Amino acid sequence: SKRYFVTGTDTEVGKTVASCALLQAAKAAGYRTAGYKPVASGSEKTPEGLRNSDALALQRNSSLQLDYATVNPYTFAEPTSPHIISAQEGRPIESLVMSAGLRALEQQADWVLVEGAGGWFTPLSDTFTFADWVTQEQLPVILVVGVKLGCINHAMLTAQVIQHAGLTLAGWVANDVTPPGKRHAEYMTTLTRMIPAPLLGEIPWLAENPENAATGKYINLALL
Amino acid sequence: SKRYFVTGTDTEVGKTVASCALLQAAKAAGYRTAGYKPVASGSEKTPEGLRNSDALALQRNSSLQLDYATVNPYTFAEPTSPHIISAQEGRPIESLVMSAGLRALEQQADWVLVEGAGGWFTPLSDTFTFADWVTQEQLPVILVVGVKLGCINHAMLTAQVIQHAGLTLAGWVANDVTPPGKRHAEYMTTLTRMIPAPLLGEIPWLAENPENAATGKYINLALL
Ligand SMILES: Nc1ncnc2c1ncn2[C@@H]1O[C@H](COP(=O)(O)OP(=O)(O)OP(=O)(O)O)[C@@H](O)[C@H]1O
Ligand SMILES: Nc1ncnc2c1ncn2[C@@H]1O[C@H](COP(=O)(O)OP(=O)(O)OP(=O)(O)O)[C@@H](O)[C@H]1O
Ligand SMILES: C[C@H](N)[C@@H](N)CCCCCC(=O)O
Ligand SMILES: C[C@H](N)[C@@H](N)CCCCCC(=O)O
Ligand SMILES: [Mg+2]
Ligand SMILES: [Mg+2]
Repeated sequence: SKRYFVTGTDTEVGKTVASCALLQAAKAAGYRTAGYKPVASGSEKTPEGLRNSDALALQRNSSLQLDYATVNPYTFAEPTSPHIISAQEGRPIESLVMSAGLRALEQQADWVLVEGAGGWFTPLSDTFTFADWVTQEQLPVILVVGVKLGCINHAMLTAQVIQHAGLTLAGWVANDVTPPGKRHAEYMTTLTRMIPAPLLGEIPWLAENPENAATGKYINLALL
Repeated sequence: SKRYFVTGTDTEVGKTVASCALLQAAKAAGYRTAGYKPVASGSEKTPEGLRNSDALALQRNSSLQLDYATVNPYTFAEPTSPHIISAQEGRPIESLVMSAGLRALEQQADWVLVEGAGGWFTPLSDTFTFADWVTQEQLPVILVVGVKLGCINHAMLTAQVIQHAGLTLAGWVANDVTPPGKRHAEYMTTLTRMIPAPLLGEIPWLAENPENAATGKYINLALL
């Protein structure tokens, strides 16, 4: 079944918004979809335990009705690097558990999207990063680029490292994190030339609740 | 004579503030110093033409009295990627001119610091990036890390790419861009373990005019 890992040029660049757009587009194409956020930090308390907003957005945007834990096995309240809070709370993040969770979603979905945490190299322990897991799984990677000053360097750095790891950069998504700026078009042309992967689509600047905006239309799944 | 290229995990992470600290420390050590900002964007008009604040900070912090043009040959008013504004204004950025400017400073200084623009991969033309020039010059690189969420990934990405290019990562500087946060110490430990270069020093959060604060004391030049 189809599976993709979604990373970003940094934390807060739009991985979640783009992932929802990707999920909506797959559903529109006829796929039985599932979003997976194996490791999450920055979560709120609820009667059922801790709940992460990214995990909730991916869960809502999946065509299948999924249990929270199936979408997000590891939930930490504090919004910091996974490895720091995991060590402080004494709750190890295990590659095997993250991989088991992906297989579990594949029991019912034929199109799975995996959102990472932060950027490419976000640590999970003192000796293991998210990149290590993505490489282990041999997941094709989709790069979400928040269009802003500094994004060219970050996109280039991330694309080079992904390719070096022997992984496939399946595509990139341009996300308009802010209203139209002076050099928007020039940045889009530069990004298009430099990222060795197809531009899947561009998500407009959607001020109000973009996680729940109908954004699937901005993604051309046939380029993936 | 000694020469170092200063890059950062992104634009606006403190390359200029750290460069001033580095320059002050070298001067304290007895060196005849010179800061060099070959390419600059985001500049103000003056009676003498355009003037960039980074270039002005490096000029002020050099032990030698340097002419503005010697410090910054290429000055663009608009604060965007060098390649975009250079093309729009029809003023090509030439590797040869940038290299000639470095040699010119070396006529009088025995310790030269070169501040890049933006991050590692900032484009200078449609086919040439700053990284290309740094590689051509075989300059040892100092990585400035603005201590904040997302910096681990960026530091790791930049360090890997620099090493891959066959260049020497001479050291890194931790810059406190914001007041003390919850996981400061844990981030410093993670950064120290992961960056394959000596931590040269840490610049405290200095709210008021940090470019002109006495920061040389935070750098241990003997580790460089
Ligand atoms: N296209 C957009 N238009 C308007 N706002 C956006 C857009 N994309 C993202 N945002 C907003 O910017 C913020 C960051 O986006 P998002 O949560 O998707 O990023 P992220 O990369 O998933 O971050 P994290 O590393 O926490 O997983 C959010 O508040 C989001 O609502
Ligand atoms: N240690 C610090 N304490 C307080 N403020 C700081 C500190 N370092 C940097 N700043 C502020 O943060 C901003 C960015 O820093 P700086 O100009 O040194 O970054 P930069 O990486 O040189 O950016 P550019 O890519 O434009 O060259 C500036 O307004 C600066 O005054
Ligand atoms: C305006 C800004 N401070 C410039 N001096 C450097 C910006 C370069 C950004 C390049 C990129 O998008 O990676
Ligand atoms: C709190 C934040 N939104 C997290 N979900 C992801 C942050 C990871 C940052 C890791 C790093 O410093 O590179
Ligand atoms: Mg997210
Ligand atoms: Mg600067």
